[PDB]
Amino acid sequence: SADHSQIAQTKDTMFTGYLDPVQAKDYFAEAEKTSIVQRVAQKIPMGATGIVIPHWTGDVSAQWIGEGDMKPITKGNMTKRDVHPAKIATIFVASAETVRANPANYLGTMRTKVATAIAMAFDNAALHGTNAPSAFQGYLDQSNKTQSISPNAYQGLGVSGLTKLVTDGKKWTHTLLDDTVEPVLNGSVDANGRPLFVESTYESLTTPFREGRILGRPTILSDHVAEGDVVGYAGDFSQIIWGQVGGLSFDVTDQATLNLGSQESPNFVSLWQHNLVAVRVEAEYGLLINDVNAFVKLTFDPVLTTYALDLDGASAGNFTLSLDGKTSANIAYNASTATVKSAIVAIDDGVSADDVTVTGSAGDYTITVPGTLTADFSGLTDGEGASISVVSVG
Amino acid sequence: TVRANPANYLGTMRTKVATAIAMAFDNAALHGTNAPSAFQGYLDQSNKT
Amino acid sequence: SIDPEKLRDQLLDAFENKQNELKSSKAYYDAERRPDAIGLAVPLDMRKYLAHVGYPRTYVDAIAERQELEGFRIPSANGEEPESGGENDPASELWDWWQANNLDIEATLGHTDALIYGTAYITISMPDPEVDFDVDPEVPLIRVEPPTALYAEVDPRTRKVLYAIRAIYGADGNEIVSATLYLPDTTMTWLRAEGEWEAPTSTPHGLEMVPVIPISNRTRLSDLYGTSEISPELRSVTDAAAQILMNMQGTANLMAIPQRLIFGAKPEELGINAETGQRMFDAYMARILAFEGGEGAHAEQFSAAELRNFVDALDALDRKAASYSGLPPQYLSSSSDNPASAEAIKAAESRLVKKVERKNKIFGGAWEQAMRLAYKMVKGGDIPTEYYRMETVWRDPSTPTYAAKADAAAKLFANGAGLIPRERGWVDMGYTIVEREQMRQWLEQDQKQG
Amino acid sequence: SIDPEKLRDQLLDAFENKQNELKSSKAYYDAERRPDAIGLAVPLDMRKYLAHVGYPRTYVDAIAERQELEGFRIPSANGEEPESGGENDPASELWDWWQANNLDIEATLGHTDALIYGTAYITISMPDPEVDFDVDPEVPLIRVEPPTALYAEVDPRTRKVLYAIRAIYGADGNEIVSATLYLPDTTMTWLRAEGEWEAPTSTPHGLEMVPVIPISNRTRLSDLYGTSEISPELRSVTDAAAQILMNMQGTANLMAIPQRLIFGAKPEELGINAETGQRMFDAYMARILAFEGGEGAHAEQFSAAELRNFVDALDALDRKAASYSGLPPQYLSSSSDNPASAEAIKAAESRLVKKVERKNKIFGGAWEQAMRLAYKMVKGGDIPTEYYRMETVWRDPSTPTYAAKADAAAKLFANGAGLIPRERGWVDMGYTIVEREQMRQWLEQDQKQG
Repeated sequence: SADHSQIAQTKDTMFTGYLDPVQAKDYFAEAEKTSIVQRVAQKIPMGATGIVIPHWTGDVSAQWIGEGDMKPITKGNMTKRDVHPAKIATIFVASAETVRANPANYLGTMRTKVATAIAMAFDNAALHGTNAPSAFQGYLDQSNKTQSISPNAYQGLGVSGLTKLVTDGKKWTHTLLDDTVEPVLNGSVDANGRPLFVESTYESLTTPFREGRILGRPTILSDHVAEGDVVGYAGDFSQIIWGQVGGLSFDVTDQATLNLGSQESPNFVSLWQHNLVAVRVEAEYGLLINDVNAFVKLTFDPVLTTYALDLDGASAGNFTLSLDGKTSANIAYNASTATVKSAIVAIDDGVSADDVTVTGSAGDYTITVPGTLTADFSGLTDGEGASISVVSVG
Repeated sequence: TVRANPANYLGTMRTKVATAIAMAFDNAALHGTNAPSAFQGYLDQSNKT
Repeated sequence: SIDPEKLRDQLLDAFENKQNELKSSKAYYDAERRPDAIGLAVPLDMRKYLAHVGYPRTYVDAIAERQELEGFRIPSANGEEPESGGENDPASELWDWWQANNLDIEATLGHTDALIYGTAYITISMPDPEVDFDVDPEVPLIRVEPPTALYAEVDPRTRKVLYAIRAIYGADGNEIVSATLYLPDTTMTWLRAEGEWEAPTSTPHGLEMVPVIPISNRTRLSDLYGTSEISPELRSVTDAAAQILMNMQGTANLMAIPQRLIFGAKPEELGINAETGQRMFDAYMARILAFEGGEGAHAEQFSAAELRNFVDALDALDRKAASYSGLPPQYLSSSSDNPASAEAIKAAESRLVKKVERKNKIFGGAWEQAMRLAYKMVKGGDIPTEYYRMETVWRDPSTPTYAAKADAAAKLFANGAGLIPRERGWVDMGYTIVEREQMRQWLEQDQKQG
Repeated sequence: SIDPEKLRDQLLDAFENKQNELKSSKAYYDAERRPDAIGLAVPLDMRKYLAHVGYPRTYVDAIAERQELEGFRIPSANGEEPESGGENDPASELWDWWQANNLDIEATLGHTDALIYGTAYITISMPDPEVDFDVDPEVPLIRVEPPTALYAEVDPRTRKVLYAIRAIYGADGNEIVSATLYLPDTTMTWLRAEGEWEAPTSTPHGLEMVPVIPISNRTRLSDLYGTSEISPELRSVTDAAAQILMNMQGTANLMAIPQRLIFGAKPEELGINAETGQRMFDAYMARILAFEGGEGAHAEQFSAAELRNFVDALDALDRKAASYSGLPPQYLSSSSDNPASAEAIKAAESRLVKKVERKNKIFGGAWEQAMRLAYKMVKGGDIPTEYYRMETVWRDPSTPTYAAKADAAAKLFANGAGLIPRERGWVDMGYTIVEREQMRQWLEQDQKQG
């Protein structure tokens, strides 16, 4: 085909030095970023057809009685959900002479780089939710809970943050932190200016950066957990499960045909005609978070949270909001944006009319507030999917 | 579908195709219905009934 | 621990990846069409006339046919049986299994595939009378399998196999019909892979080892996985010779004869038919053509090409193929200096003979371990420590020269008054371990008669 | 399970399909016309004068007529026992069945079909006196068939035969007169006339096994069926030599003679009769032609083709064929070779002698198995476990240099005082297992004389 091709490896510009006796190691190379979610979530056995997970739900009951009171009747109930694996894939291409030469072990390097790139893509799909295929049931950034660490990490994690977990019965079982959080642990000090998480003449790492326990919970550290203002997670890591069908494949060909363009705009190259060799790499994964609310997102500063409230095209009735457990007036479905802002600032405390923000339209309210917002659509006669979610800034 | 081979579809498809190929050869030889130009005559072409 | 259904899929992928390499070295021994073999001077139609060159075929045959195993030595705990008693000893015990499995047939082929592709495998099993037949039920069933049907991954640190997969195709169907996965704890097989993929038949085994061992053509410790004997060095001369041979074969059609020309009169004056551009020159041998020959006419010819220009280049490349391979100079037909002396044969054979003795050692190291595994599997207990000191015995690869050895051996033994014991006389005369232990019986018959 | 009518029709399909493969190799051994053999310098009306080349027939024959079976070495149980014979002996039973079937003839034919086509098939049955066989009805009827008349389906899983079809044509008629299907536990035969298959006759058998065994020319373990010995290298040099013979034989009919020309004589100066285009010369030796032309007139000639310029290419192709095939130089390259000593013969012969020694192992593995089926059929019981250990024993394929064998063996024996007991003196002299039983008698007869 050509020199310099942006899709395929000829003996291109970038290889030029790598035949001289003057070569060396890359003395500054990074170690590969393996997945963090695969290290903390329990791994489940999964087939290509996906799995069904049952759950009990019926409130089976009994009553106190007197002699000869005719004994009451009760009945159980149970439900299930199913999880289907998605697939992730890529292809890369080089000239047959490039494959015979293997300059600077490029083929070997590429095999490791795609293997790592797939692992980071699975974290980013599970945590931030960057590109998650429709079959992944939820992603960790969707939690309606946040906490600030910066001024004192112990008060942040173990008191303020933990309060908004246990209020909903969600057990705190692990915490996962970004490697960039280290300064606000070293800066966690008492009123005398001594550290909390390290002792004596300060020789060692702080105990969380030895992957030690905090308040009995393990600490997990990694260098790519931060996703913006969010720099870690704490919660019930039993609620997240994942599976891999088979393993990381590597088919190889010199004789198939590749579309370098798009399905709508072909640009076919025969691998045989240009004497090219190509590799096809694929893996299949499934994921489920049983309750997204069971995790608190950890942040430096006292930031607000932003949400979408959707009435699902409802035509009549009323709905209700709640904010850190305080509760709204009863609100008509087709409220104005000013009526919805009024409905929030009417709540008992802290709801200042300069901080509280509403920006949507009737039946589709984008909302921003300092706290955990939640809703109940009891008294709405319509829109059976009427619902609340956090949403990304951009 | 190749990995899962439901109802042995990739196996059953072979024998149904082989059947269709045999049937086409009868129809081409008896009645000429779609015969290639290389076939020299078919039985329905007779002059006597 | 590891998912076996996953590991089967993963190893079929690893196995198919190896075939992409092997298809390139197969093509030199089978002499398929190769891109580099086409003679560039030959026109685009005549490039159908390929010119396959047999150096790789010759060089691998001339090794693999010299090799032959003839027994096992197991140095005993010292006593009345230093090597053997003649029955019920370790040497007989292994040679029984070697005979019963016909490994004299199979392993002769196994060395061929090991030299071509660079490695081949020995797989050791108990026979199952519900599945396999025409084998002695009490002996271990030993098979040798080529890398076109089996793949094994090695722990690079311990240099031992981690797991391996035998993959059988449905012949012309170009699809896997069955696959078998060998683990350290068990074998396991999915008896059908066409139509529906059937459930696994497991079979546990007592070993710590996985029950497969590679033969490898490993020429050098840095070759951590085996390498083809058809070296890049010999491939280049095989392809270079094909180009010269094909350029000659084109030249022998177009150019071996002069092309005759006339520059005088116009075609119509030469009596040429103007529509066809031809006339029938009625050329019986003695006849003289006459021409009016206007404007100072003349006739002339382009030369024939001298085909011996290519013959000089084929002779040069034959001298190279002899030098690289180390075959005797006669096996390439490269020179006519036929070695008509008893000692001159030892000289002409010397490098091929010595190369074969190194392949015997390197494959003998694997055939030891296959018998260590077979004994450990059959007898169940950990092996007697003398099996770690076992040695394979191989037939001398030199051409017999029987009469030269015969006079020498009789001169040394001197009717028993001589330099060496009778038994060493038999060893130097080159009789096998089986012939030695048979021939003892006839000596007792002769001495018993007197 | 499945019906035999489906199996017949579906196997006569696979069998008739296979013939389109085999014909490609038949064309080389039998030296038929081949498209790629035609010499392209030869003009279109002379291309009927084909030239065939004998390398394929020579190389197949030169293997085949070197090998013959001499017996089967079943070892004695509970200690080895040579000289055991008659009703006592498991070896001479098999030799009686070999001899009674004339397998000394039918094997040496069946081997060359296996070298030509890559395979041939052994078949075993009890005879039936309702057919007028003229065979001992106590002996197993053992036969060999070419792959032009028997086809067998094989498990790639385990390398055992599944089922097989024999087909008999009306010989020149080329339409099937009878066919036989071998199932695992019965044999069935149909016959036909008017195209009606008559109802199948049949004969059950007690085996687990189909009563058919493949002789297979395995080159590698990676061969399932085995392949023609007429390698693609030897085919390529066969056709290259055929083209050069045609271009030679063509050139020798047109250009071996110079072509003579006259220019500048008008045809009326020469008296060339215009109706016929040539006046008769006399040419009776010493005559000087005077006949005239203008000042520009002169005589010219085109040279002969130098036929040597093709012959030195044919010499190069013989030196290719003599290397790509195993053959001694003087079979093909009939040029200056000097094999004039008993040691020199062993040198020049070596690569062919060693190829035949490998083929003997490969075919021995099939014959061994066929005799196990014969015993398992005739004697009916499970095979005595000794018969798994046996080998076929084969004739030494080298030239019998008897004077050099005798002087050497006499020095080893030294009139009984020597290194060798009398029996290995026979085996080194190469007397056959069948014959050395007579030397038992004649030696015993001489001991009474002194």
